[PDB]
Amino acid sequence: PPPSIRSCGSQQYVTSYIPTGAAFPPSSVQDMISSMKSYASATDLVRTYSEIPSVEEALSTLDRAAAALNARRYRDALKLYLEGGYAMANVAERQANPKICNLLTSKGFETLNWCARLCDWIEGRIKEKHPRPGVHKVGIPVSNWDEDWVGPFMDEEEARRMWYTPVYCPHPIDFSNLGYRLRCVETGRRPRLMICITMYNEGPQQLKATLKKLANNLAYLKEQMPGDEKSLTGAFAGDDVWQNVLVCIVADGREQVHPKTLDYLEAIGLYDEDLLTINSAGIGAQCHLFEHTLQLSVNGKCLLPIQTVFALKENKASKLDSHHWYFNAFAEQIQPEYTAVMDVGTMLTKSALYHLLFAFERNHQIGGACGQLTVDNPFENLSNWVISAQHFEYKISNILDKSLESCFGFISVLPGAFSAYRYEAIRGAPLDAYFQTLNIELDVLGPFIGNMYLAEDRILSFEVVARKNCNWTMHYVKDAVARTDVPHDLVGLISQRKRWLNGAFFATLFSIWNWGRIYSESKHTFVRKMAFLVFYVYHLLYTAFGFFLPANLYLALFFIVFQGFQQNRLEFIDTSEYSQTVLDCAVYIYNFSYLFGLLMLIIIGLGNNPKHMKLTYYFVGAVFGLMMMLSSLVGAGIFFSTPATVHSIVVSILTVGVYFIASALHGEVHHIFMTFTHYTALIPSFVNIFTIYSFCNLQDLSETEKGDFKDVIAKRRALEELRREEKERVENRKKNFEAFRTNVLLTWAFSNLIFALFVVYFASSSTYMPVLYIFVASLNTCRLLGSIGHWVYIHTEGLRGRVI
Amino acid sequence: PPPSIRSCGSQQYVTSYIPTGAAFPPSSVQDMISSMKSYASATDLVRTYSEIPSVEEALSTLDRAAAALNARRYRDALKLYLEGGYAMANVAERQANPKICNLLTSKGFETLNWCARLCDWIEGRIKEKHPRPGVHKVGIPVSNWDEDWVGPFMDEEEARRMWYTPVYCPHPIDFSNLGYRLRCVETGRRPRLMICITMYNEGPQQLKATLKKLANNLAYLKEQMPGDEKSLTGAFAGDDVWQNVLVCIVADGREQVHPKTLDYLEAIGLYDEDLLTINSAGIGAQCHLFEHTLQLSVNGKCLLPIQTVFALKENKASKLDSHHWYFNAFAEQIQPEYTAVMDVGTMLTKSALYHLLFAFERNHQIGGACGQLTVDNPFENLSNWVISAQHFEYKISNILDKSLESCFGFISVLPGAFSAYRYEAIRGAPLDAYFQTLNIELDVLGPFIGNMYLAEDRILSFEVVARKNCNWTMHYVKDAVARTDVPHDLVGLISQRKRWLNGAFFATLFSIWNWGRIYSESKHTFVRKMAFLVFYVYHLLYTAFGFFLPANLYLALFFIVFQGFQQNRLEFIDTSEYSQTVLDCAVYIYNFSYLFGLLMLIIIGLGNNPKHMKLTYYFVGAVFGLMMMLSSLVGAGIFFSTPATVHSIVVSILTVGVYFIASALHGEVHHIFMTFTHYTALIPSFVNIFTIYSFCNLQDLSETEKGDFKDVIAKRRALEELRREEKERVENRKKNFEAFRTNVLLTWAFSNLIFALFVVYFASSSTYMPVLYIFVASLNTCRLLGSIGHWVYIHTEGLRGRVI
Ligand SMILES: O=c1ccn([C@@H]2O[C@H](COP(=O)(O)OP(=O)(O)O)[C@@H](O)[C@H]2O)c(=O)[nH]1
Ligand SMILES: O=c1ccn([C@@H]2O[C@H](COP(=O)(O)OP(=O)(O)O)[C@@H](O)[C@H]2O)c(=O)[nH]1
Ligand SMILES: [Mg+2]
Ligand SMILES: [Mg+2]
Repeated sequence: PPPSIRSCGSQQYVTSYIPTGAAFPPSSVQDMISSMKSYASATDLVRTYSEIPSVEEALSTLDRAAAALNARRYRDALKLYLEGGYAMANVAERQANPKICNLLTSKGFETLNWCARLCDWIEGRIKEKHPRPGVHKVGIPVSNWDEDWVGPFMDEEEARRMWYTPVYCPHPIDFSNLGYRLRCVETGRRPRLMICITMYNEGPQQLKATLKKLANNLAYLKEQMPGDEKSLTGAFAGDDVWQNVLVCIVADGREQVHPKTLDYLEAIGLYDEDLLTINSAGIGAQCHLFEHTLQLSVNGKCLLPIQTVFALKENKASKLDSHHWYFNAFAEQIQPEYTAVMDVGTMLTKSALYHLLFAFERNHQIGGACGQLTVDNPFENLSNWVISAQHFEYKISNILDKSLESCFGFISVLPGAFSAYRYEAIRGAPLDAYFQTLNIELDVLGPFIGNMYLAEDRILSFEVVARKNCNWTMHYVKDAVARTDVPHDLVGLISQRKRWLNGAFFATLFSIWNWGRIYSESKHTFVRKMAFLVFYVYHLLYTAFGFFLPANLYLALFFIVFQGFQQNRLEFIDTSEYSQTVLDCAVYIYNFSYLFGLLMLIIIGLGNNPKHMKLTYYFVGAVFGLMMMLSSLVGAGIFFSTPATVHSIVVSILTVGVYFIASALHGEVHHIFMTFTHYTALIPSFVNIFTIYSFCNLQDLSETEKGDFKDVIAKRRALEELRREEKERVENRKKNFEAFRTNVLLTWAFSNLIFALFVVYFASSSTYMPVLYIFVASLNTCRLLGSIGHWVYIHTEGLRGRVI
Repeated sequence: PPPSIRSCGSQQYVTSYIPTGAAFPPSSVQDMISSMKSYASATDLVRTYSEIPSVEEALSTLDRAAAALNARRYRDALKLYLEGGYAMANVAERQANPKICNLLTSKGFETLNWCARLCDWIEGRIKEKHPRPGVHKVGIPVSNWDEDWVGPFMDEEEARRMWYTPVYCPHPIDFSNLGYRLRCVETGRRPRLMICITMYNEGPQQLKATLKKLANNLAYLKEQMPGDEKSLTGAFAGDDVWQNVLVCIVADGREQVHPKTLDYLEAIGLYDEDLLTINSAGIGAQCHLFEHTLQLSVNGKCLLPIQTVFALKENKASKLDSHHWYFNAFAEQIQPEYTAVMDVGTMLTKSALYHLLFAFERNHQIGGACGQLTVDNPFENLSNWVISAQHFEYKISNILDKSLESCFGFISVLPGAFSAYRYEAIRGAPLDAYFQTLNIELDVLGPFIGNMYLAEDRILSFEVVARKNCNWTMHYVKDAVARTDVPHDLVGLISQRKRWLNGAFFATLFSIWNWGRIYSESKHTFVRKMAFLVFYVYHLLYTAFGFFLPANLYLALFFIVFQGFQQNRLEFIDTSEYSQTVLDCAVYIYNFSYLFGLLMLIIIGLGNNPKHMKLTYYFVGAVFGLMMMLSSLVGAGIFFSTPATVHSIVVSILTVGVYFIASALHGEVHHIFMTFTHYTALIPSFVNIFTIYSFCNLQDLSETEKGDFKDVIAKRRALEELRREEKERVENRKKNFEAFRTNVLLTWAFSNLIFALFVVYFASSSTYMPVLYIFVASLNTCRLLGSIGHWVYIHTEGLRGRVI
């Protein structure tokens, strides 16, 4: 018998006893149910409220329907889809905005048709695998259209209408199989060059500058006369070049996109929030792609139209995921000839694309090319030391390293922007190895492959060069200048260099380990293999020298400056005087200051993020810079005081003047003169701070419908077990990666410490400095020879290309 | 005019254009709607499927209803609640299990009554604030009941029925206002002692042992004869003590509770999953509380019944949150006289509760007491060095520190288990300051208060002692022995000591800073204030000495051992011989090994969690232990070789033999003899490893119903803005806490380094060692005097308490 539970929910507190022995007898619950009339009032109120539907309710029901369909429960999905479709169809009449009314009507009809198809599938009449709502792209007039704009010729359908479609494709390789198409393919156009602009959390100005620069490049390509020896022929000839270029702007996530960037994109007719909100309600799309042929006008001059596809991903991922989508989906569908990759904010000169295409067409053996990277407005605000140091570093790195590596046809491209490939060398295995992380969990790959983060460009380069049964070489184009924007403070530079150094070190180790594939698998000429062997020996020596850089810097400074002051080896001054306390005071001050600075740096770097420790980083950098400037002045005095000899002048030239000689040979000598002083004061800061922080922060890295009660309990237990197992797996992965990074850091730090201690204790300045001079002179001589060879090639092969 | 969109969802790919200029004309959409018949088939299939309801659907609808009600949308909540109630009422008939049928019927009726009340509230007839479903507790027969069990007397309602209720109370202070009651209050019983057992991720064995020990304590309290001078009187007298004790088992979260623990709890009639799943569907409770009077039988002996309340929190929180719930809700409702707190696994002896209650009743000035903490089975498995070291540490800490601090009536209770208070001293301000973190966000409090993590017990102790207009002192009971289980490896010890050291250091700083409140605000006797001033001076000296412990240890070892070997100061051997290379080799080996070990330790501690670095920690600990054992042997030889004098023997006694003297005075001398050797080998490990890791890881720490389209857009924009602001706030908080911890670590490390360097360079062994000996002898003499005073008090106040 049921107890007196008539008022158990209404009253604030009720205590009841429920006997579970033999259940409640029938004919008693019915009387209690029929004896209550307030339920009728509640039902009447609910029905009256539920007569009128709403947009928000319909969208929520469609979202729940998509969630149910993703869980492979089809009856609930069908019911929710029917409810949402009927709700939207009823609501569409009430709306006063014509655009909203039309979009709601179309969405309701589409949802109802999908419901009918799903019902047919459930009944068994239609046999398919993993049914999804049919793909449907909607074209709408652009809100803002410039009446006064002059272009070559634009069909009204292409000129005034922007197209939108949501894509659910989980693996981008299936983009063309699921039935998705692009406007270029439908219209019959077959673009031959594709440019990708990865964007994440950026202001409108950078995107505007990038688009203007691309339009200028297209105009320059159009302007060139035909029939010249240096003019390109074919698709990129003239008066139709804009039809052979497609620009893909891939964003990283709706959550992190700057709102002003979205406003600017909507201004140029490449984004609309109402269409995205309505048309993507039930699909549960992974990405949303808008398509347009944007027409940009700057000041009183009208630019050429640019065919643009803006792909906005729903959830945030890495840049490698953006390249995954771009390459696989768009490249496999369009099947272009070339493929250029650049970041947002990279401003190109008028001739970058022309030079890239000219090299690709003339050589026919180049599988990839990279342009020169420069700092925007270096001379302006020259009082900033960080900007000038970065400018000097970029110029020297480009000239020496790029020339030397491009002589042998193998380039380890610097991170960031403006690298072009041809979609024949990279289509197969190189791209499969490029996207290895995105397809295989880091548990299977291991710690070494996982820690190769943000170094995927070097992996792609090495895969292209060492591809089996093919001989593809890389090239460096000096005239394809791309200007970027660099951080103006030490903290951003520290973070950027952390990323760069992690990637560079582990990619270099991978290349050194796998260099044998060039001889074992690739098909090159014998001379190419011998040249690659020579470059391999040079690369081993260079990496080994770079690993021991802090110890060598400390030893050089200590010996020269301070054991010249203490032991009377400075030539311009005599220290045979003095009380023997000042000399030891200087040596001890140097040692203690260096040790304390290194300890503070390592503690801070391993400890916390370098944004709230700005003052300490600035203080350590200033101390090291003053020390380096004093050492430079002392060394200059020592060198000038000596009457000099053949050995002295040869070593001085091959050590210091190689930079000036190469810069003068290439014509970029004024930048070196302006920025050498600024770069000199940051060498210890660069080496110590960046390497220590990079090593310390290495850890940073990425179906029952109804059921009964027993089914519910089993489902909940299974869910809890799966959640706990996943948590344990993630913990184990983090533990392994942290252990690997700690082992690497300990090895590096203790190797450097032991080397420095042994050289200090068991070696003199007379028996160590000549070895360092020989090593540095040899490396710089090799780099200078490489630069001269590249210059000779680039200025001669045009004249001597007739014979061979 | 609408385009040909008849087949847009069914077909795989359809491209359509939607003109937004002037909307679609009427009389055309109606024809298309009425021209489609597949929608009728889909509707028929959906209706046929939806005729039959299910348990899972009803539970999901009720959960969604609770979610809607929490968002203050009442129409949707009413509609979902009605649907769920009707679904459950329809389903309840189909079930075959009588318990499930009865529970479903009761839940359906309760939900329908709540729907009626909510409808009345919406219509305006009933005026309330924040309506919620009415509180309803359900009593069910226990699944397993022991027929053969003999007890004092048990009403069948109390003996066979277990009660359950879900609580939604967001702020536990409102527990009694919302209408919740406990079975003890309803039955008329008024328990005078409450015991809290906090549990999180523990095996059944620990809980079983704790419950058995509590039952043994109750039996011992019952057994004592009346009329004796030492026997308690009143509630705890005899034959009814079990009615005056309530045990609250507070779990930390359903997700992290060990499944075997839940099985054991269900075995003893304190948990049931079906009742929890059904009765908590729509409430959205914060916690679930089960109530029973459990009857435990071990072997052939039957234990006394224990009144138990098991409170299981839905989501995981800190132990401070469990104490928040326990203290506020249960203590404020029941209003007990005492309040004991212990962890799970703490096994009490037969006389712990008797001694605690005896002290509380006899003294009448004690506001809090703590029992002795011991290691379970210390002699067993004596080959383990960590267990013996922990046993020695516990014994020495208890004796010396607890006796000295309890002489002055102010105890800084060690973390973990078995502390009792009286619910008159702590009811007001002390508990408000105890729960300060749980009520105020860490942004307002600042970094210093936030970093005082896991130190709340010391805060409560100091608040009790320094409470305004009151004179409450603390006490240490030696005979209330509680045995715990200690980690058997170095990694668990490292983590445990990290928590303990963070809490202890910041609580000590807080107490030192706020010590003035005792004189400014409290109301003590003049003699008490003078004694507190003396203890304050001693505490300052002890903390200052403890801050510089690594440097002093290094200096002592270096000077004595190695500058005895190098400079011929070992008395049992002569080093005037030797080549002058072995001596410097020994000194350099010591310095380099110590520096490398410290560098490795700090890098590992700041770097990664100490579970995958087990081998390196073990290696460093072994090296330090061998060094300490060698130093101990050398020091023993040096001391024995000297013929000795008054100063030597006095310093030796007051430095080393204080431990043995105090242990022999208190009778616990054999433990010291057994474990002194094991503890000696871990002193450098303790100091260096635990302090470094603790400092390094200091960072670780804790409404529109319908709307239109514009409303939806505004709502989504507001949600995105709020999410981004919250993310920024969390980032700023993390940055501030990390900066504070890094500053503290840098200050500590560099202070120790500079002190050691200056003492090494500018001081000799003759001018430094006597100062260290004086300091250590003074501290140990003060501790010995405190221990002797406590022993005299505990053995005399019984005899001399008649006069005063
Ligand atoms: O998680 C991210 C971070 C950045 N980027 C984009 O990838 C490029 C490189 O990012 P970043 O500016 O950080 O490069 P860096 O300046 O550090 O060399 C830029 O276009 C970013 O917008 C991205 O797609 N995902
Ligand atoms: O997040 C937590 C961790 C622990 N505990 C409980 O609080 C007590 C102290 O935990 P622990 O065993 O970690 O203490 P320790 O052994 O570290 O001193 C034990 O009863 C735990 O079950 C808790 O309530 N919440
Ligand atoms: Mg950039
Ligand atoms: Mg414990």
